[PDB]
Amino acid sequence: GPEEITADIPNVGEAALSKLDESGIVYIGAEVTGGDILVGKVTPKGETQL
Amino acid sequence: VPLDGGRFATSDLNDLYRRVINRNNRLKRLLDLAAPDIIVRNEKRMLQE
Repeated sequence: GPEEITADIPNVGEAALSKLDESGIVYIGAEVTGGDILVGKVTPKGETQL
Repeated sequence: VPLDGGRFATSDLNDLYRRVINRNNRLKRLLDLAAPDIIVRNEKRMLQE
């Protein structure tokens, strides 16, 4: 499936988006630590599993 | 195990025991049919392989 950067981002709230602007990409000088997300990456799923 | 899309990511362990048995049942079939020697014995060749 044609991938889009960030776009649809589940498994988080808006706290993670405090540094993920109107593009879902990381800020212009953030303090990322431990296990946060740099850039959003979306990918489709599957037939057999639905 | 199923693969995302509609295929299979299976380890050939299955695809060999399936062979051990495809050939095996075909062999017992070939004996109820009572086929000639060298042919059903060529089947035992495939059984040992």
